Amino acid sequence: AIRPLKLADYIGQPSVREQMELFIHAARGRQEALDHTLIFGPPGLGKTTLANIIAQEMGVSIKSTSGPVLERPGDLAALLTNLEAGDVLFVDEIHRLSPIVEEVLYPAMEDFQLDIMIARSIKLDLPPFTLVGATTRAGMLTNPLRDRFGIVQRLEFYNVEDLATIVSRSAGILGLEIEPQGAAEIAKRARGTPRIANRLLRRVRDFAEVRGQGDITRVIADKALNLLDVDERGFDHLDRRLLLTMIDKFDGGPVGIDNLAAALSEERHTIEDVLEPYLIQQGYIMRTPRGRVVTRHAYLHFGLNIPKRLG
Ligand SMILES: Nc1ncnc2c1ncn2[C@@H]1O[C@H](COP(=O)(O)OP(=O)(O)O)[C@@H](O)[C@H]1O
Repeated sequence: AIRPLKLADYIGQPSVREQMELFIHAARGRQEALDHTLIFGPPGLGKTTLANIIAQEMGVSIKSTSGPVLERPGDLAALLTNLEAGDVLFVDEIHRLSPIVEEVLYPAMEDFQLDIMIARSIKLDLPPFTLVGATTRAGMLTNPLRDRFGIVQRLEFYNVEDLATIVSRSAGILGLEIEPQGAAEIAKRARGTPRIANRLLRRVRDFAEVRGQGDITRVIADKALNLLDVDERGFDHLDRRLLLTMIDKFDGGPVGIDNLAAALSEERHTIEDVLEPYLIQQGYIMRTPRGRVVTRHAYLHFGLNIPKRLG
């Protein structure tokens, strides 16, 4: 209900919205498939949502898959051969395609031709289609794959004013009364993401209905977020454990990503793709050639003294 199904409802990414509206209206005007589109940025920013909007606005079907799911060239082939003219094939986590599966994608995208080995090479014609790929950052794709995308959109963390607009819109859809400052409190602590802002709104609604009067106020939002263990900066338990581990076990860094992951019992990709991007963006962590380091702001956040020493 609250997820935008069309570009008109896509708030907080004006450049992306304006560009996509233009490219889609142009492709439809020519009765052609939209050019292959790459969407990148952090998780929860609406990559899957945008992919679905593309299919919706184009008036076509969307087939969704993921880089890890396509273990063999034939798995990709099966999807490609099942598309109708103009359909969207959405491949989330596209940077995790195995090098050999990625090879099949090159002619499928560029020439609408399937070229697969079975030994014998088989060449088959494909109907026009749109590949929508998503990854956390564009630089982690090869140059050949990257260069086959005709449209490239970059999603960035949302500013707090736009997140508040999104929270207020969602509250309206849910029939909830919300004060401006209530929407602001949630937006402030939503970690720059509409996914999180919307989830937090649902949990705040619960608190309002059970412990309050049913409406969303700044005080109700604050108490509810405190119960959820989400702090004033939008940091959750894992975010704080990451920063505190860097401070306590590694003296603030520098610490290599593998050492940090092992110290947290978390995988590398989790720290790099899920935890770190917002923390770096907000100025709490910095990457250096010798490893990640916390900034003085990490110490200040926890009421700790800033150490003064040499590097
Ligand atoms: N521009 C936007 N405006 C309002 N809500 C959004 C926007 N982008 C995403 N959302 C919301 O955030 C959620 C996350 O979208 P999703 O496509 O799953 O992100 P990703 O695929 O990047 O992890 C969606 O369920 C949707 O409700």
